[PDB]
Amino acid sequence: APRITFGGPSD
Amino acid sequence: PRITFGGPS
Amino acid sequence: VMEKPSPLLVGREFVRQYYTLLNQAPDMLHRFYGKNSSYVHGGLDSNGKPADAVYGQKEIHRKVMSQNFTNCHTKIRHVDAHATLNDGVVVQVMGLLSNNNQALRRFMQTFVLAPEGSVANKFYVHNDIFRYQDEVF
Amino acid sequence: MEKPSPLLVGREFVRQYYTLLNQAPDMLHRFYGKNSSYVHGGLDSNGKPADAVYGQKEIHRKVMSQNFTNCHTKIRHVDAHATLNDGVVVQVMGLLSNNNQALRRFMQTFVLAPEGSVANKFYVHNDIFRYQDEVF
Repeated sequence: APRITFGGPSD
Repeated sequence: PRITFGGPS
Repeated sequence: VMEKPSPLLVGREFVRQYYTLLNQAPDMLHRFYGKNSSYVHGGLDSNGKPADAVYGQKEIHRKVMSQNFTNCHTKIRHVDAHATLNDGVVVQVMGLLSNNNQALRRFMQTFVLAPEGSVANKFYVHNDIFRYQDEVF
Repeated sequence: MEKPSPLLVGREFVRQYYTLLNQAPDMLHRFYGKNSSYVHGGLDSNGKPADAVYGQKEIHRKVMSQNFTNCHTKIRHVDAHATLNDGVVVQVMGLLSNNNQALRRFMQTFVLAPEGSVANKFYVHNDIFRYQDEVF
């Protein structure tokens, strides 16, 4: 494989 | 508090 | 079963995405952060020292929009990224930033990127410390 | 008393670290562990800034090869925040001179991790130092 992504956990 | 530093050796 | 990415690759890719987002949609920047993320971006208190830090996605968004990022331009001159606790990546960025077509100002930034947890090879910003040199030196 | 603030940990570390760098850099390796990363500036042969070394023994070798002599430090700002696993991330900005040469501005990044066997004891997991004149 998966590409590297960025973002919060949405919790 | 007492703050110290050093590796786990 | 794939491999975990190198820290340099994660840090470089994150620096790219971070500063392009800062230039293109700064109101989106808060999406990088989690509930327990710390954020400071320079600033000087009135007759006081450098500014303090806010925590969590909502306060970070509030601070970012109060900073009024417009046509932000960033020249990156150095990036370090190293593996750190629990598969994190510590990143040190040295560069120049200009906001609202104003002065190109030298800065240092420290990021701590942590695995988001639910999506493989996804990272969020746990710590974001930014300081302009001209507010310190 | 209670659990120390990340700022207290960071400030106490900055004091101890640069004091030891001045008085006995030969003992500085004691700050690190087996997985610790270390880079302290440097411009590689005909190119970019230098790379980093790992482990306390290799870190000691690097520190020895840097020949820290009468190191002088003027710290101008310290940031310290809680990070993963009760660790502390420290951003230092200051001036550093070696061998009684002129002071040079620098930016340092530390990750301090709980040593795990003594309460309120930390070790340096990451040490990223850079002279800005080598970069700008």
